[PDB]
Amino acid sequence: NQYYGTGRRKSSAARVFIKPGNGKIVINQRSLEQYFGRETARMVVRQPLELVDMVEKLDLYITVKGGGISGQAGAIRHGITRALMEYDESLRSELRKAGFVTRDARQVERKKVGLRKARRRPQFSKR
Amino acid sequence: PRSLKKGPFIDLHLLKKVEKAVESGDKKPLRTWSRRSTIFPNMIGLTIAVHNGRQHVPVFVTDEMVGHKLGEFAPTRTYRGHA
Amino acid sequence: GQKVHPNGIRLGIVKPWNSTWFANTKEFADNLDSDFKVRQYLTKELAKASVSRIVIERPAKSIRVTIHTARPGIVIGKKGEDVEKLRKVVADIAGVPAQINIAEVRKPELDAKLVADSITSQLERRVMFRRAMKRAVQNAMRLGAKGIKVEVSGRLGGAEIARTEWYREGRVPLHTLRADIDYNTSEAHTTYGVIGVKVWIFKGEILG
Amino acid sequence: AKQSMKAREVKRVALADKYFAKRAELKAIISDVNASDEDRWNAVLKLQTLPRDSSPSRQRNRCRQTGRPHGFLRKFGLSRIKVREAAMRGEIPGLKKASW
Amino acid sequence: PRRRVIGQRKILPDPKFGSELLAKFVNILMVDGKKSTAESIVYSALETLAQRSGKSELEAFEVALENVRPTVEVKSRRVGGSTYQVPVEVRPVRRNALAMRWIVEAARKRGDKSMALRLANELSDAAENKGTAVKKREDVHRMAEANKAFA
Amino acid sequence: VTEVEIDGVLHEYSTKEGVQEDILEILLNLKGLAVRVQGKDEVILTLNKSGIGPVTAADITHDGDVEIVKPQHVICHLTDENASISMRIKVQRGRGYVPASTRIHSEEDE
Amino acid sequence: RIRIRLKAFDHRLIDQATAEIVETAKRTGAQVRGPIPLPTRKERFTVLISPHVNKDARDQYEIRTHLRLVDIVEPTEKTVDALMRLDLAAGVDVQISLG
RNA sequence: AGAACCUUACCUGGUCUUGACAUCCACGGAAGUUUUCAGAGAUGAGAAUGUGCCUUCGGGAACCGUGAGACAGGUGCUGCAUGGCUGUCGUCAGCUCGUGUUGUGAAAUGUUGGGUUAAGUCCCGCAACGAGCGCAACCCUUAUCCUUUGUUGCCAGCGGUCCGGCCGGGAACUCAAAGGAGACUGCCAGUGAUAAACUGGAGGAAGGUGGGGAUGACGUCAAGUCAUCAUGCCCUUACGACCAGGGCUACACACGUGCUACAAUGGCGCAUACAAAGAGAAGCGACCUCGCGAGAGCAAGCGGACCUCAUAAAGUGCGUCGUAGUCCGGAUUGGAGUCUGCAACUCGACUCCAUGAAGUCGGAAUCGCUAGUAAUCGUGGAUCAGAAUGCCACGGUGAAUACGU
Repeated sequence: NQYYGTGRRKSSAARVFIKPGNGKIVINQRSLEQYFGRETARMVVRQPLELVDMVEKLDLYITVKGGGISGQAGAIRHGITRALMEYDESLRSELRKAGFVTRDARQVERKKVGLRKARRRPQFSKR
Repeated sequence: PRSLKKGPFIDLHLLKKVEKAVESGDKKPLRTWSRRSTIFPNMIGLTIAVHNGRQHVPVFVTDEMVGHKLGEFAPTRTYRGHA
Repeated sequence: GQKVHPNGIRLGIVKPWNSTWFANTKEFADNLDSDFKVRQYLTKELAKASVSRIVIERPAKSIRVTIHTARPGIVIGKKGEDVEKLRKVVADIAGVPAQINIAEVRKPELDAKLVADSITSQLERRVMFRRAMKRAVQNAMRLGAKGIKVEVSGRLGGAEIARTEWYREGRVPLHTLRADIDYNTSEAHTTYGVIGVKVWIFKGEILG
Repeated sequence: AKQSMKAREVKRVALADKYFAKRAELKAIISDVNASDEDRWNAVLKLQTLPRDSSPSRQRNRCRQTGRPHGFLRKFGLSRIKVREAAMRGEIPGLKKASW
Repeated sequence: PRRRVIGQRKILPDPKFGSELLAKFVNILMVDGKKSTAESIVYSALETLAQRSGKSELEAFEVALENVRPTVEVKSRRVGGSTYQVPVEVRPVRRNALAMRWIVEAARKRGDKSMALRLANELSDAAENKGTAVKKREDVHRMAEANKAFA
Repeated sequence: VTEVEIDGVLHEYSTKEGVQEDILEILLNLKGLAVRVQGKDEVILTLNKSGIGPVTAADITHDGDVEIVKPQHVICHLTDENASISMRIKVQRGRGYVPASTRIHSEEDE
Repeated sequence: RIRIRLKAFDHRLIDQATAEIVETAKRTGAQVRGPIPLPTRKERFTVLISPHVNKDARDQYEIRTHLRLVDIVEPTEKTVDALMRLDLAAGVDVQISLG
């Protein structure tokens, strides 16, 4: 019965499963409060649920790999959104409005020869 | 500095020369290029003209010079002053 | 040094490689060296024979050479006399069993390298460079090149001040990756100095 | 580079090839903590006696075509300049311009 | 820029109070992309401020901001030989930003020990209508007033 | 069988060291060959043999996907023990009858 | 089981090789594991392109070594031997390993 | 893309002169292998083994030896004799040609004009009509999906459990490649000259070139490079070759580019979480043992989605310090040592203990950056015995601002 959505953001890759239940979130066999020490991360993972009143209605099992914390959180959120879409298919519009269906395609820009970074040019001088 | 397990460094030829000198009991200066050679207890008393790149500069060895190397007492560069 | 090499930019798409083998980091450099040697030897030997492309391909501790030449008859000589001779020397150079194949180049006026070589030869034997260039261009056009460019540079007519001159005809798109641009180069070691000859020959675009 | 330099390099390589077994053994002896002091000393002296060009840390990697000491690459055995040329010509297998 | 105006990028509201302005402030405060620390500091400032003035955390902050927002700023046209500073009515989006920035600057300046504490103090000052940010605002206004002839 | 490649040969009307059948006889006995490939549509076999005695079709160093179904098809009769023969056959796949004259210019792959 | 490690620079060529190997396996034996693609090695190189000096002037090349892992679960009499005569296309280093 | 020796091209001495590197004959010796004393070493003198492929035997091809010359050699000069390669204006939208026409002609026209575009982009007009090189597209990469194939990668649901995907297994998901789909102002409305377009919105992972790279027109600067390479006067018992030591690391000073700081958005201590991308056989080197530590010893696994490098750090929590030249800062110097290496004096890196400069945000002025950018945090790679704060790559966190010309 369990529904599913893949999450991806920066170099993170979340695997969100939605099930009907009480609303307990497990991320890599750890609680939401344990895994994400950051409040912002927590908020981002809860955002979609908050938007469509199904926080108490459904449990979700997650496993996430790659990236840092914020990126991971984003990925998770994306996955959740996907799952929701799969599951209801009538909440899509709301999600779209929110801006959660959109895969955030922003990757880190590669370092470029000549430059110290993606865009930082070295210090110039006429003399 | 060199590892303690490896021991001190002295050029073989130099060492031989020193030994010869000791045997003789002579005090004529031994001209040498081995600046990298460490000074030894048996070398005390001997004059040993160490190369500085250009010329051999005489170094009368003393009790205080033992742990040091021969190149320490034969300065290569020759700076007097800018004015 | 503005321009990218036309062969080099297209190796993944429309142009293939010359040396075609796999090797681990251990044996790769050695292999490369061997290739360089054999190729050098071949160039030295088959100068009078019009040779365009040596393609080396080594599977299973055995070297397979493929010589693309306009006239096989002079490279082969008598049937399996010259080729055979070449083979053993190739093997020696490599240090493995050798196998020489000889591909016959249809239309040597459309092969760029060959054209370049011809031009160089002409220069060496004291012709008007310009007339040679014209001939090169014209001939290719006649043969059915979608376009051709040739360029010659330095000490032209033994002049003190060096310069470059070039003749284009038809279309020669270099920015277009899918264009089959046969590019190649040569050098005329004249009495006044070297004269470098470049030539681009556009066969046509590949669709895939 | 010069011919002379190349020749020297070759000589060095040859020496290395020759004296490897002995030199290595000597090194081992010197290292070996479970060994006599005198023996160790002898080994150290023995090493000195051997030619300098016998050391592998003496030989410089030069380009196999031009002998250029700088800008070298190990995989190809060629200096950057020559490597590039090879790449352009199609002579290095698999190598093409990379973008990402 | 010359060619094209662009739409301002999306900003998430802060997790504690659910405010855009607060988030913006936090961002402004932040240095070296250490957002979290900055946000913590902001929170601390708020809490202390709340304790001091009563009200809410957010409301108090808003009030403080209000006392440092500039109605009018100046810009340098310089059409003549010498430069003429001209007043201009500063827009809603910008004014809010400016006040925040000023506050941050004041905090940075201030001689108190912890950053958060300093920030709180600054906020308090703003609320009361004394301090550094307020002074700056006054100066800005004053300049505008002086150059009111130009319009 | 389509193309036969013998080493140390000039044309098909020559003769070779150590064999019975002449080279036209070898080409006829190779034209009678019966091969059964499975995966590819163009394969290259190899026949290498030295020593006194006949050269059967069972002496071809087969690959995995080619099956030579006549292990008593004779090709050569090697008489000198110092003689060798190393031919490389090419086996295409088609239908009908396509002869050497028409396949003299039809072949595109130079 | 026979593990087979195909390695090559050209990907198409490698693919072709793999298919051929599978074909070879499947007629003789039974239950060929399958052509599993491992990660590709993208060994990159930067070089200065000027003869003398211009450091920001650079070419960045790479060699994409592709890996194909083919496995054969049941080695029969007929199957394993079939590869001996069955050599693959040039520029494809194969590496069979039983057990 | 790495000067201890080497590199090395420079200096000082010690040496060689058909030569270190080749080809050629003549004729002495099979090559080579081992070892001895003097010498800084280069080199200059000794003792042991071998005679292989073939001879109407005037001898041969590999590899040393000697003399003659023909020649070798030159990182010697000219980049203002050159090729090749490179920078540069500038990834700027330009630069041309054929035929026609205009003008005595140099030339013009096309290529200007009305709009529009990132674009000589596109349309419309028009003595122009066409074409080429460039602005675009084709290529790589990144963002969504589908199919295929599932180990060394994965674990949704199943059983077992040493609660480790580890083992039965499963092929779902991630991921891995290979092949397809997808974005074209295609659809909607308005503005526009019945247009090219523009403005908005719908869908969509993505929207107007989606983000990034590669790609550099004709040409310019007698721009750079004869020291990569090649190439059209000079040296040839020396401007060539070998060697040991030194120098390229010098130090009143001036400039360039970086790193680390000046602190509390921090330092220190203890606990603890989340990456990517790479390299590896004269190589990467677990575990275990010893060492305060750099490391040492033993020694598996592994040419590697398997094993190793390899603990990511910033972060988070708890404690402490409380604005001091400090529990900030680490230069400098002394001692003692580890590793590499024939060899760390000149002149390596790293460690430990001590020492604890200047520096409290920097004058005139001056640089970078418009987004996953700057800022900040670590990680890897090349060269490489050893020797990066440089270079080239990788992810983490992650802003501000753009009114306008």
